[PDB]
Amino acid sequence: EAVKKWVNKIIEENIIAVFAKTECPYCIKAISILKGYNLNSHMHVENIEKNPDMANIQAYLKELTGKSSVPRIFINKDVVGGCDDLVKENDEGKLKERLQKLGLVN
Ligand SMILES: [Cl-]
Ligand SMILES: [Cl-]
Repeated sequence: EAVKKWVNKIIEENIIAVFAKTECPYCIKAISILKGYNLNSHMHVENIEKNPDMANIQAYLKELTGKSSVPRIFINKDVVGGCDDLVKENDEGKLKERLQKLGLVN
């Protein structure tokens, strides 16, 4: 229960929620893309490797999204997925439309 509540709070309190780990190039790329849309004020990045319950967090992220790998990316509680998913949404215009609907970009 405790791990799930903790993960939920991160996703609920932050419009943009990224679960990451230490020295993870696709985490860094995803976060940089997101920071490039000036989202920092509504972004939270959680390093789940520096955590005693990493495996439990990963298992719950898999229950929520289908994958246990990081990065895992949520926007307004909606599952974006990983960095590749973000790149697809970014290149095809879905990401900006997401952010426009949230008032995060003009
Ligand atoms: Cl996914
Ligand atoms: Cl994926």
